[PDB]
Amino acid sequence: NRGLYNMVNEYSQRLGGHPATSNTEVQFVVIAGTDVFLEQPCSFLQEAF
Amino acid sequence: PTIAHGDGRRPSKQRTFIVVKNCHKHHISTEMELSMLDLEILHSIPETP
Repeated sequence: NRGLYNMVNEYSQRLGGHPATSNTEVQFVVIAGTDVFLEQPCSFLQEAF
Repeated sequence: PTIAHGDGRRPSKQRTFIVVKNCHKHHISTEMELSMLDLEILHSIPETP
């Protein structure tokens, strides 16, 4: 709900809300982001392809 | 070597690897045949042309 520039900033600045882990047999939630190098563009738009 | 990081991640200390390589040996053989009549007349001085 905050400004458009607040959304642009939060996109790259602060890691998202509970994205899945990589290199595991299944997807658990991320608690410790040591080498979490991910970005997610559907969180911004709320749509699924 | 390593890198310094800002996270509280467990730090990898100094590391070092030791590897060993060994030799392999190869063998080659062959067989040739000669007749006795041939080997014998190498020993005797020839009489006639």
